[PDB]
Amino acid sequence: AGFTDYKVADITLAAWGRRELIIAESEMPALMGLRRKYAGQQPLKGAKILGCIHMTIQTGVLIETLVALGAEVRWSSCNIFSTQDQAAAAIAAAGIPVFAWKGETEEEYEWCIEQTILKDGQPWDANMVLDDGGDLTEILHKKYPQMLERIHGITEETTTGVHRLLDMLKNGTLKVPAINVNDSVTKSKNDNKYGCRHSLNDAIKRGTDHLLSGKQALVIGYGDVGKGSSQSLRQEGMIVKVAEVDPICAMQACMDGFEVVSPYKNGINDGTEASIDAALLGKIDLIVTTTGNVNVCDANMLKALKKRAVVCNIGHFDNEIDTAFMRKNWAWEEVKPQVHKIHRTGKDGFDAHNDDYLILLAEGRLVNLGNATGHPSRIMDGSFANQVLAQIHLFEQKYADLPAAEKAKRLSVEVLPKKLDEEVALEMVKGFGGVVTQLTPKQAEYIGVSVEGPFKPDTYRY
Amino acid sequence: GFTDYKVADITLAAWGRRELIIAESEMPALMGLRRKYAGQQPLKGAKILGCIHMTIQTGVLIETLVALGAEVRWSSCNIFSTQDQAAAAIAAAGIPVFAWKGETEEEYEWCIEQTILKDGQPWDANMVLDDGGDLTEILHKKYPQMLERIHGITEETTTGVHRLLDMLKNGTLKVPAINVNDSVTKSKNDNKYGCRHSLNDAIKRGTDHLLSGKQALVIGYGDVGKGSSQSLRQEGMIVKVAEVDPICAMQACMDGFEVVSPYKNGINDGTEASIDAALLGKIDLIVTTTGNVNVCDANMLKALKKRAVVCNIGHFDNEIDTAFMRKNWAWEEVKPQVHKIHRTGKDGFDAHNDDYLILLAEGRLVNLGNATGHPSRIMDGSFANQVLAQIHLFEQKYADLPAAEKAKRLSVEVLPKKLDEEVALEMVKGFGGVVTQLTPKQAEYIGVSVEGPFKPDTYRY
Amino acid sequence: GFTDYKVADITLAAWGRRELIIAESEMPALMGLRRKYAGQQPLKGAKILGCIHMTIQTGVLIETLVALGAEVRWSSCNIFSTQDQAAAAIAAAGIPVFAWKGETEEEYEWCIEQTILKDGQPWDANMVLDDGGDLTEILHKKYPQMLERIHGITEETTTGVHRLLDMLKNGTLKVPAINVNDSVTKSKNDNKYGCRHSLNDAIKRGTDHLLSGKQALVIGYGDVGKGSSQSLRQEGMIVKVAEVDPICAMQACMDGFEVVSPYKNGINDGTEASIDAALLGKIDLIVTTTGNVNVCDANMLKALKKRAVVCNIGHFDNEIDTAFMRKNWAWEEVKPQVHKIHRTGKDGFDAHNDDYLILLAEGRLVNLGNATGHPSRIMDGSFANQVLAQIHLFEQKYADLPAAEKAKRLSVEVLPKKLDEEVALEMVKGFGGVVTQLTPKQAEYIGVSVEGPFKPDTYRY
Amino acid sequence: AGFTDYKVADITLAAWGRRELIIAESEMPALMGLRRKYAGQQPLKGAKILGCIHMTIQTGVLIETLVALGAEVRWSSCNIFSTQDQAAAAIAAAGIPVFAWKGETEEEYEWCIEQTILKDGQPWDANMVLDDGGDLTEILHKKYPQMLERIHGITEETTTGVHRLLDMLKNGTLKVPAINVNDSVTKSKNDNKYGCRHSLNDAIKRGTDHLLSGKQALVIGYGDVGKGSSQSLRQEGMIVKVAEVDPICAMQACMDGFEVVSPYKNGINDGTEASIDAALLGKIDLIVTTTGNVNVCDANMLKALKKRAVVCNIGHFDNEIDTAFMRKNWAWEEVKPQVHKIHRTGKDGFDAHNDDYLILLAEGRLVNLGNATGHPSRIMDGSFANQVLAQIHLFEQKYADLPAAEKAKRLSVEVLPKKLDEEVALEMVKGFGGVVTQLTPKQAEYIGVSVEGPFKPDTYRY
Ligand SMILES: NC(=O)c1ccc[n+]([C@@H]2O[C@H](COP(=O)([O-])OP(=O)(O)OC[C@H]3O[C@@H](n4cnc5c(N)ncnc54)[C@H](O)[C@@H]3O)[C@@H](O)[C@H]2O)c1
Ligand SMILES: NC(=O)c1ccc[n+]([C@@H]2O[C@H](COP(=O)([O-])OP(=O)(O)OC[C@H]3O[C@@H](n4cnc5c(N)ncnc54)[C@H](O)[C@@H]3O)[C@@H](O)[C@H]2O)c1
Ligand SMILES: NC(=O)c1ccc[n+]([C@@H]2O[C@H](COP(=O)([O-])OP(=O)(O)OC[C@H]3O[C@@H](n4cnc5c(N)ncnc54)[C@H](O)[C@@H]3O)[C@@H](O)[C@H]2O)c1
Ligand SMILES: NC(=O)c1ccc[n+]([C@@H]2O[C@H](COP(=O)([O-])OP(=O)(O)OC[C@H]3O[C@@H](n4cnc5c(N)ncnc54)[C@H](O)[C@@H]3O)[C@@H](O)[C@H]2O)c1
Ligand SMILES: Nc1ncnc2[nH]cnc12
Ligand SMILES: Nc1ncnc2[nH]cnc12
Ligand SMILES: [K+]
Ligand SMILES: [K+]
Ligand SMILES: [K+]
Ligand SMILES: [K+]
Repeated sequence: AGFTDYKVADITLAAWGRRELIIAESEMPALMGLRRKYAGQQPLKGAKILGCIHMTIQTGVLIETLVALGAEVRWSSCNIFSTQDQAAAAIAAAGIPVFAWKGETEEEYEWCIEQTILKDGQPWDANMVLDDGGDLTEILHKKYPQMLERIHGITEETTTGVHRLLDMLKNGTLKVPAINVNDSVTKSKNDNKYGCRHSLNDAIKRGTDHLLSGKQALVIGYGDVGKGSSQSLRQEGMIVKVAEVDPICAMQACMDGFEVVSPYKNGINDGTEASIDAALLGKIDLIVTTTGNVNVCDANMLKALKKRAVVCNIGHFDNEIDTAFMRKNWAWEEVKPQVHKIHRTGKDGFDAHNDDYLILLAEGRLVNLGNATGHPSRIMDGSFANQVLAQIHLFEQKYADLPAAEKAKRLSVEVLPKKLDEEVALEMVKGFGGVVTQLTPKQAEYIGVSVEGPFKPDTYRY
Repeated sequence: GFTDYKVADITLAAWGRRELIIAESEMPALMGLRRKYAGQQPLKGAKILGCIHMTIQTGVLIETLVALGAEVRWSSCNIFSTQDQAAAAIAAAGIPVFAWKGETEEEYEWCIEQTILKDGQPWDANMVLDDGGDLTEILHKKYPQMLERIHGITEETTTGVHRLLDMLKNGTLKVPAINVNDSVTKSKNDNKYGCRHSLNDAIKRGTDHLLSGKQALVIGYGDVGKGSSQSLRQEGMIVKVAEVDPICAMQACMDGFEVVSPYKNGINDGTEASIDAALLGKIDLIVTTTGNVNVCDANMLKALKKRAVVCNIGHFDNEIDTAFMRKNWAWEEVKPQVHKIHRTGKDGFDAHNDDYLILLAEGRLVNLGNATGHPSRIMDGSFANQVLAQIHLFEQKYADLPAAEKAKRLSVEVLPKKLDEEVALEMVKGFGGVVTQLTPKQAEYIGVSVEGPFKPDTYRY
Repeated sequence: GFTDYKVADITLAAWGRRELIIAESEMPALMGLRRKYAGQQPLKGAKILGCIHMTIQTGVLIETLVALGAEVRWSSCNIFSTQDQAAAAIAAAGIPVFAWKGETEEEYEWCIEQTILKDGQPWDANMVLDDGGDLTEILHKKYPQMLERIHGITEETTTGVHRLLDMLKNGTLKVPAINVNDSVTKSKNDNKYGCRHSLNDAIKRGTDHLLSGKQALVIGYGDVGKGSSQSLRQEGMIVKVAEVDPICAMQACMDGFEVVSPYKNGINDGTEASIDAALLGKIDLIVTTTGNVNVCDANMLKALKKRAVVCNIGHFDNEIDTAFMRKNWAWEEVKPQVHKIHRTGKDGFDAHNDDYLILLAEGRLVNLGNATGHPSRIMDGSFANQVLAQIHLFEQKYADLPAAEKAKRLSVEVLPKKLDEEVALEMVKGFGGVVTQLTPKQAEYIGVSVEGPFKPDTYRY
Repeated sequence: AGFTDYKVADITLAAWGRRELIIAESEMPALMGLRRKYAGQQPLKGAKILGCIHMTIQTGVLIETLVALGAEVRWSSCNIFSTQDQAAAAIAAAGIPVFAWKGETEEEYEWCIEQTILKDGQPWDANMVLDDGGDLTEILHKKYPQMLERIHGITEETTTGVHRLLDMLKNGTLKVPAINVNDSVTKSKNDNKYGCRHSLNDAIKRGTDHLLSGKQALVIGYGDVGKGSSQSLRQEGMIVKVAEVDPICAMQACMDGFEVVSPYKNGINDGTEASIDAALLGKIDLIVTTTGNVNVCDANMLKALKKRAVVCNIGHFDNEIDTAFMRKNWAWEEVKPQVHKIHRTGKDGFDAHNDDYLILLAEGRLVNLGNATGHPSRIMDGSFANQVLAQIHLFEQKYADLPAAEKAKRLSVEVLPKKLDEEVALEMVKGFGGVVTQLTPKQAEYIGVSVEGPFKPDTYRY
């Protein structure tokens, strides 16, 4: 009845979104089990959550779980291209404030986040934060510090965001405790790796429809994202080469059957065109950045790439690729939304039949979400079940209600306990129809664990 | 006139030396340490008791320790894992070694004793290198006085670490230890990729069975289980995985394996009624990888498909209830370390009976028992860590410290990540890989030194 | 003032052209034919009726035929396979095209007729290019007099070749045909690797389902079934395979798949009792690849696991008993070409019902229906064969022969291996591959010319 | 006792060979199915078969199937390194003439074949031939042409052998008809491909125990043997490159995810050191030849290969590699049997710690049989069921007893009917527990086949 506290592309997409949410719920048994387990107790009654994460169908199931458990929320996306407009519409049609659409400008992106922070032109009385990448966290600390006085905690989704939290902690500028949701095993080693395996080749196919088999790829980075991305491309038949600065991750790449190369001669990046391995890059049909670092696909690399190579980024921020250089020097031809040919023949105009161009996906933004739908529901199930458990834990601790001196001992960045990590994993396994074996009492004693777990020491790397 | 050894055949020494020279070219991290530390002689004065599979790879480790100044006395940590040409060549170099392929249990104990004792009295050892904890246990239980002079233990494998931690928790650990297993250049190299190379290797040498198109069940999905599953799936087996750890089970699913339990609903009640007989009746090959007890039990063995292969790649053979098979069924040796177990009864067998199982290596570590274990280029990473761990604890001189200082240092620790990275770097250069160097701005951006360490200690890789 | 077409939206032409320019750079064999033959205009005077999926790739084929001198009039061979931006770009270039995504059956027939008729009278066509045989059937059945002026037919796909051979068997085929399907650079490229690329693509676009760790059933293991199985296995699915051909089933076993039948003892007696209910109750995804009829039947659909995905990648939708589902179950459209089928009955459904199946493209070709079919660099091979096939038959002028000569010339043949190899070499070069040249001595050693053909006609690759 | 008509390395190995034969019988259901189906009718009663094929355990089961169906045989191996001494001992212990052992010289190889041809110093009354590679066939035509007057046919196992038969037929020199067993689908696309997949990495591990993951391989050829060999290495994690002269096979290698390269610049082999791609070969850790051609790993390639590379051949004959050049110029150091280090520092003497060497396996002979045990029983089941069917067919045809005008009509090289190819496959599939579905009558009519098969036209390539 007259609900207007939202901003989306097209509200008439709600029915479509609701049909896909109903499907996603059946693909998300950990999250839906939390919804059924905690609905009666209402553990988030009184929670007012500021949320900033890609407004996908999967985020929708997260949002409605939080609400089902008693929370009120205000939501935005954490990327200008990652929203699914039918998902945003369905959330708005349910009476939940949401400000998100695919294809936002940077100005519109900032406006959307501020519409969650401000209700009727004044600070909302928020008391919790859910974030993916740290942009909302940064705005609260820099622009709305007084609002953090009443906030009990932050649950942070992704590697880059965790890094920004830890910098604030070391510098003494973090105002509230956080849970690092990224480093649950059912998050980092599920979402970060297997998610990109599913969705990297997905986005490249939808953007270009290029055959990948038999072609040459260079993947920059071999962390969790680089591992899944490399697998995404190798399993399609690409000849994949991997770059790394971390020798242990490079050792893994070698043992996984990849050739380890550097874009720079002897791996020495002195900033000149001369240090580029021109012969290597002139053979590369596809380069993918996965690092969370800055300028790992730089201007000289872009100048040396094989004609018509595809360039994309699947790390959190677009500065992994020197796109600024390309805007300033080369002419952009839009093929379709989030697909651009970049003509290296000059800046003023281009020949429509020019052969010397590069194809950039999503303007260098997260490519799995920009050109496809990101990770699949059954994978995000694990990530968003951790999110819900982390919101419950920090809300229940009530950090904001301690005295100055009690906050001081509680101000940290923590992960969830392994027992809960395992309980999330068990529901995911059951979702596949898997059957976990149960230790006998003598077997539990033999290896020194409790029959119900946890089954590994906190040092275990899986 | 050197005679302080016992091996199968000293005339194999020339063959062993030829393979050691090749293996040196496959082990650049370990050999890089040998060249790096030869001048300093950091192990001069060290007297190391060593108990680890007497392979060609262990041979390269041994000579590196000696080149760095150590004296050693050596035995194998398994009755079937020795390569007799490796043993012969080490003995022919004047290094005390007591090991041969095919030891009895009695002979296995004698071999360890012969390193502990020299000329009838306890050797003046001051260091221990162990794989599985058998030597560590014999020292604590039968020779406690010798631990008064020992500076530490460097332990190779998951099971051995578990035994250390249990001793520490119980106040019975007498000296400090380094957990060599949990270096990333060990656990996530040796344990996983080593078994990937050597599991299917050992099954082929033992049976020459085709694997593509057949059904396997891998019990466990830790590091060894992950690598063993891959060893079989890459050959084209249809692989199912069992686990008690739901996180490891999650990894198996996402890796494309069906996760199942030998027991209905995963509940083992000790009766035949709880066995999933339909599942096991379809399994051509079962591999145990757990470090646990009786994970392929008698009821499972009674239910396996006729002619299935049974093997264990965990450290100890009690993963399989072989004792039950010895008591109730008739064993027919096909050839060394390959037996048909005839389920028709105890007293003799029909040579053309079709109701048998094939057991490899009598349930002992099958990659080392029926083949040669992990390849040189993989063991390179494990044994470089071993050398760095021996240097660190020998230089700490725990045995000489006053009691209060001992109490500060009586623990089980891992090597620093910086050293893990330097090992990995030489491994990568061995493949011809080129690591990229961060620029100052890039190192500042992610908050690391250009030289590393590149990850926090929490990182799981 | 060009109006001789009908497409969804002419304003999509500019986008269509941008994707065509990219496709040209992905199709070197095809574009190579443009350059080699353009000066000689071998298709001058050719008037080609074309019926094949109106994709971007088909657009490059069309413009190659035109660049070599032909006139054409085109329709799609499937109601869902058209890319509307490709048909718009062809129309805007002045070429008669009648095709859009989401045709009805009536509209499908109307579109084909618009190519046969120009200004209400039969077009003066003298060549036919077909994919599935629908246009060929209509000509033989409804416009026989037109075949008196046609020099031949070039047929793209296995199902259409079968229908040509039935006519040749019966003596009702009026003009000769080239079987384009059985070129190696078609069958073992398009049929296999094409579905490998585009099956998991279409399933992801339609459902966004995770595939890793779930159970799939692929009916059939010919070229399409081989590629489809790989499309799913490489994603981490556990794939089971059904076959009626023991040789193809043997290959599935060796490729690492479990071969199963939907029916007990493999006997399909048409009763529920025949269905392996435990098997069907485990299956998350079933894909039909056979070119046969009712290989995913009513009893199988009734037994499928709740929320299973059902799709067909064979040419015709009768592989799946969708008529049963239309008559008995209620259909809920998720989005275009994605329907939930509620097994609770016909009279409505509960929006939160859990007992449903997901059908893609209403049982039509799923790679073209829910995605964009094969990628350009694969269709390069297929369509370079098409072009050469068209020249081959057109230059032979069957229609100008007397009846006695036609009888000797009537046939269904494949292109000579030499042309097959020439196409293949251009495909290899597009990957940057370098083929090695035989020395004279080596050529003589194996009994071939340095220029090929390199294999006898019996070779299977 | 009394029986002395054989020559093997060590007769005391018979009991061990018998045990492995009993195991292999359970791995070979197609072959043991033929044994049980035809034992009663004794279709080979009166046949006297000269056999020349690798004296492995799998060949033992073939030999005893022929005898069980009524034949007498005299047997030798078709390679100096491929015999399993325990299989040879078991056959001799069963009273079957066999002349074979591992590690024959070239002279002993010729002697062994001659011992099958001659019994008691005069030609045996042979009337059938089973061959693998055509050596025995060539000796009969050249040195014992009168014996062919009594012989009803030849069943030839392998690609090279079939090639030699077709050239004799084209020249009018083939004296008896033959069955090309190689080109059954249950042979060529099972044995030649999947057999090398199983046995190539097997042999390299037994010989060197080298890690293969992360290393660079060059496979020369991509026919059936090259396809299986490339997969054998790739599945281990090797970075595999493929060379071919046939562009269709090259196209398959690209689509299968391999980079297609040539050892020669632009693929032009002009016999000069300048034509070698030294940068490419200086990066190769392992080269495998699979072609059935001559000198495809030549002297100039050998000179350019990375130090300590492994060199082996899995084609039928050793002249795929220029071992003669290596014998003439470099010093060979035997590591152990069938494993030699080839020191490129000179011909006379070597430094025991020299680093500039190559590792050659099996002296360039068939490496899977030389350094391991060849194909596994369950694969050879297909090959050898075809051999039994082919022997029965040609023996029952009785070519040597036909009138001249009938002889002329039947003097050819043929394959078995597709119906028998399918029947062999069915028993293989059942051996895995596979279940083949039966067409309904309607379905059979729809695709134009009989419910019983054959299911494909003879043009079908699978
Ligand atoms: N798109 C997605 O769906 C998604 C999902 C999860 C994470 N991410 C983002 O992707 C990025 C990577 O996350 P992660 O979990 O993989 O982090 P990670 O720390 O596990 O891996 C990143 C790797 O990049 C390497 N690297 C850094 N600088 C390099 C350089 N100059 N050249 C080569 N390699 C270099 C590091 O050594 C490290 O191994 C982060 O921004 C993260 O937030 C994206
Ligand atoms: N053969 C070799 O070369 C080799 C090499 C390294 C380690 N190992 C040995 O292999 C064993 C495994 O070592 P790891 O590093 O993989 O240890 P790990 O802890 O990583 O893996 C063992 C796994 O077994 C699982 N498990 C335990 N009981 C089970 C049961 N009843 N059913 C199913 N799964 C069960 C545990 O959950 C765990 O994930 C140890 O004995 C180790 O010493 C052998
Ligand atoms: N969608 C595409 O992109 C595409 C591409 C090429 C061909 N096709 C079509 O796909 C179909 C298959 O083509 P193909 O080249 O693989 O033909 P094919 O003859 O090589 O394979 C079909 C297989 O199905 C098997 N089969 C038949 N009936 C069966 C049954 N009842 N149960 C199980 N298996 C059964 C046959 O044994 C045969 O091996 C044809 O309709 C063809 O036109 C589609
Ligand atoms: N070792 C085994 O167990 C085994 C098994 C079967 C066959 N073989 C033998 O292996 C050989 C290959 O048999 P196949 O069935 O694969 O034959 P094939 O005809 O199918 O393949 C041989 C390939 O080598 C290629 N080739 C020829 N000369 C070349 C050159 N100079 N450079 C690169 N490629 C070149 C050809 O184009 C061809 O594709 C034959 O000698 C055969 O008898 C061995
Ligand atoms: N589908 C998705 N929804 C939300 N966050 C994501 N991150 C990656 N994929 C995602
Ligand atoms: N094991 C084997 N026995 C006989 N011939 C073979 N050819 C290849 N492998 C073989
Ligand atoms: K998604
Ligand atoms: K080894
Ligand atoms: K396409
Ligand atoms: K064998």
